[PDB]
Amino acid sequence: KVFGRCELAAAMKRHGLDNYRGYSLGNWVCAAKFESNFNTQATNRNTDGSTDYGILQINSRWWCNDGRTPGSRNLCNIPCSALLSSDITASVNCAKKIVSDGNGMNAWVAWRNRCKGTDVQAWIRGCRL
Ligand SMILES: [Cl-]
Ligand code: NA
Repeated sequence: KVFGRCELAAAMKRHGLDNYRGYSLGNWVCAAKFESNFNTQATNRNTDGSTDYGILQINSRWWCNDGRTPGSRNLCNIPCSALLSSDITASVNCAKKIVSDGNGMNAWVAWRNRCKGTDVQAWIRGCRL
């Protein structure tokens, strides 16, 4: 599923991301835009053979099991396939674990490079939250 901007904002708010670990909703929407262009079925293979999955491009190196990342971990206790659903629930629950791991939203390189320190409120402008 390819979400619209305000539609993912509404879904992320409905699923408890607004201000999670102190990150306003606009941070999460910005991160999803630049990780996946709001596409829940986004996948990208990393150089090391791990893969990033879903709207927040969660990595099989640490977070989910895909059976093809020798010696990775599965810290969200989910098949990576759970992170490609049209329902953003598994991606949100795993994103809540990641953002708690010590580095906050810096875990998402596109967030650090494209969203961090910007006017992230712009991402929820004109949306009924
Ligand atoms: Cl933080
Ligand atoms: Na893994």
